[PDB]
Amino acid sequence: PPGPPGPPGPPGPGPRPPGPPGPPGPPG
Amino acid sequence: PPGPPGPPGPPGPGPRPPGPPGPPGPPG
Amino acid sequence: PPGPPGPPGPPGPGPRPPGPPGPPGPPG
Repeated sequence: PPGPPGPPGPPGPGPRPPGPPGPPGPPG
Repeated sequence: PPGPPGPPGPPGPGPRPPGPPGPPGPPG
Repeated sequence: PPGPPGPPGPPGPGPRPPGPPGPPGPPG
């Protein structure tokens, strides 16, 4: 007969966008 | 006799969140 | 004699880090 199923493959490899700009500073 | 184990499977498929809002700007 | 190779293994299991903080905001 054929052998049994092979091993599971390796795990998939995710990269790190910048956050939104901050708010304006306090009112003058 | 039974054949050998099959070959390893393929690698799994990782997605890239945006960071948090930046700091407030300087006082007006 | 020895049988055929077993079936290929299944696909492996990738994980999704958050980006850096955004840029400073504009002048107030």
